[PDB]
Amino acid sequence: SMKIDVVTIFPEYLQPVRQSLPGKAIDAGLVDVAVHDLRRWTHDVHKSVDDSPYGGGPGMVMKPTVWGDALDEICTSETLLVVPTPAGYPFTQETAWQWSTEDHLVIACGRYEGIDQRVADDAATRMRVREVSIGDYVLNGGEAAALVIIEAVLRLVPGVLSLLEGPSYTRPPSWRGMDVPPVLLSGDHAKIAAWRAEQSRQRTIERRPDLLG
Amino acid sequence: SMKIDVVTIFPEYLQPVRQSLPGKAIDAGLVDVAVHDLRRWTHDVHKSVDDSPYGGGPGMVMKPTVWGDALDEICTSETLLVVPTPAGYPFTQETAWQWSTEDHLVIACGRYEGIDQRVADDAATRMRVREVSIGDYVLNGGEAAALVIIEAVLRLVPGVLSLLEGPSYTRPPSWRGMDVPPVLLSGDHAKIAAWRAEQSRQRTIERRPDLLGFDSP
Ligand code: NA
Ligand code: NA
Repeated sequence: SMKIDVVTIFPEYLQPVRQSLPGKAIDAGLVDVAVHDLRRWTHDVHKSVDDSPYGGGPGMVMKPTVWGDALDEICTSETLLVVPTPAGYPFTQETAWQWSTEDHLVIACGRYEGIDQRVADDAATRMRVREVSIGDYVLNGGEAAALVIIEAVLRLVPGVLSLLEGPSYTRPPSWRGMDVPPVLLSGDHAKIAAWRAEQSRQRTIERRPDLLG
Repeated sequence: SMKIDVVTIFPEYLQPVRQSLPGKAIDAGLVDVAVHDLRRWTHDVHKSVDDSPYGGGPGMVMKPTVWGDALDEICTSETLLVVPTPAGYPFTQETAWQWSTEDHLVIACGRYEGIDQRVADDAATRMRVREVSIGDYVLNGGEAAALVIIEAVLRLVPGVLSLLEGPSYTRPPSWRGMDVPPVLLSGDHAKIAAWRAEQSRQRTIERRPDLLGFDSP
């Protein structure tokens, strides 16, 4: 059983991933994904979630008082608090494997200017906190990153949801002047394995030379 | 303005594009985002988009005929065709800046084991084609990658408008016995700039030592 709680000011962003979960998995108690509007924990008639940064500069910083109350309600001692941010440790396939065996993920989606740092510092005194970046680019908010993390983690949970892969082919054998490589039709399975290893080597050199050293 | 066409067998997965800054860019007429069901280009009862691979292997490959016909209708010679795949070139901030100036992006999202290589190779005879990875992890399909690419690009388009950002703070100045760093309360612009620069470099070397030319953990 995995429980995922997402806290966002855009709860509608998450609805399609919730609906996509198979009934079988949910009915088997394998997974539960809940989405919470952060404004439920606001203090004021204006439902304020952010405020001007100390030390000045542009942008707004999300309020520690609101986030503090939300995580007090949603988190437990067992929780892994995930905070998507461009300033985070890299989220990789290794992370997704590690997190696929967690009982309770809480994903705190903020604006890219960020959540007051005391929220993560306070939470780390009573649970595990992971600030993570999904890649080498800035997003306006954590919601699109939350969708990537949920998908990367849940596809590794049974029943729920090195070199580059080389090119793939299916019927027909000739299409707009382009033939499927005839080795693939040869029935020499050792030779096909060697051909695919060479295609993966060439592709990795071209696209991701960092992966070879 | 900019046109974005997304082609998917799960058009419902793209609805989040109507939220947050992409939603605001759409409402303000700076971008038009159209989402198309690939199954619109099938001609059979079962509306089949996949078949077993040549050469063997697990799973299914998306058929070239259906993609060919979709991209013939949606794409022109001016189109940048974006194919999200874990086997792609890295998508980075520099890519987002470059694509922010494009008139027409088409995002072809494939699930299963991927799309026939001949779809990208054929499109590349007529238009610019970019196979891109948004990061070193595997997804079930290109739809979540498409939302990441759209968000990363649209926040840069004129009309909306290295090192890690260090920590940020707002009121109150003391919370649960935790104080905002005194320099940020001091009103000294040069000490604040100095402390923010140091915090950025210290976070970068802890979290992303690769950005400063050091070995990853
Ligand atoms: Na085509
Ligand atoms: Na094509």
